[PDB]
Amino acid sequence: HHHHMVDAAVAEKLEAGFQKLQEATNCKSLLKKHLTREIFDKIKDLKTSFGSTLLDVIQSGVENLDSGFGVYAPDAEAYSVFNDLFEPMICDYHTGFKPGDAHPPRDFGDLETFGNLDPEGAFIVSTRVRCGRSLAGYAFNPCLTEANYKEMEEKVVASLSSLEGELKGTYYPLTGMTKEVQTQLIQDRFLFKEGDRFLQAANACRYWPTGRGIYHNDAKTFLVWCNEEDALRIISMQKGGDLKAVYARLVNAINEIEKRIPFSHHDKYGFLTFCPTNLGTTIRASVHIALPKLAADLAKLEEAAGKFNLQVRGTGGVYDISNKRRMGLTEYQAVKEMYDGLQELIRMEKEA
Repeated sequence: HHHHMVDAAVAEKLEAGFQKLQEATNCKSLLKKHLTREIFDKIKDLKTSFGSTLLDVIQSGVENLDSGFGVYAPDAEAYSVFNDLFEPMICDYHTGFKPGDAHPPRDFGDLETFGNLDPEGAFIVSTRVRCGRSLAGYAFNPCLTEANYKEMEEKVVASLSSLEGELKGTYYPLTGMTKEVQTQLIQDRFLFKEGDRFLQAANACRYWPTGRGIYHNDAKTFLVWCNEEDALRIISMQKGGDLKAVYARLVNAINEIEKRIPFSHHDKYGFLTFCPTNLGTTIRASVHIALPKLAADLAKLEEAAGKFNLQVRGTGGVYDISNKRRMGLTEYQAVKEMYDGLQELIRMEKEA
């Protein structure tokens, strides 16, 4: 498709959408905040080579004015063609990344440099690390054909089915999924279904449930979703606080998948994802930790965690601790911010 010219129908819906955002005087989305009339007028007639327009970017945040973010990338090239809108939204949302920065090449780092965080189990309830990936050579959800979903699933399942040892497990397609399996996966908190209204409006649920499925290892410490928001959502999780083991399992899985399937990647934004909140390392690390002594002063807790760019959220003195930074640092740096921040928080708890 050409870089220029959208048809009259698309132009008309785009104008109607801008007006709807403006008429919404109280709308809080980053879309409303960053799509100025000047940016809109500059990029409204552009297209990617896949034929995606600005409407394929903003429609979800127009249909759902209460979105927090409110745009998605219909294909990898949208991040460039429509960078005038994506850039300010990305650099607003993410911590420590600014226009002109280039996200570093992937580096999981030296796993041996991770210690043991809470061997006794006195503090940390559970530990999770989540990543996402898109498959190189395909558009993203709004542009995928029925044939695309089938081919991506075949490739993903070929990789997952060959996982050995710690990672060995079972793939469950959504296509034909039995009520028995739905019930079992719900109990494990492993099931996804057809997307909510934000994904529906983004045209991310086309040809449902073709190409969609759920994989987990037998120990239920490794989970993969195929074709939900991204081609791959990859999670390592376990009870207790052994961040080294959780991260090592994740690294082993992603490396093994990459040997067969390259991932969509951008020179400045890192790994490309359907929602721009998942860019860079894509890392969403989360530890539930009991800090009842530090709970007497939430501000010193928030402040101490913030020295390592960690976010504190009460869930009772139990907190969800997570990495603020996903872009502009390596995977090793992000997971080490969690390790070092949690180390300081535990020392503070013991000292109080």
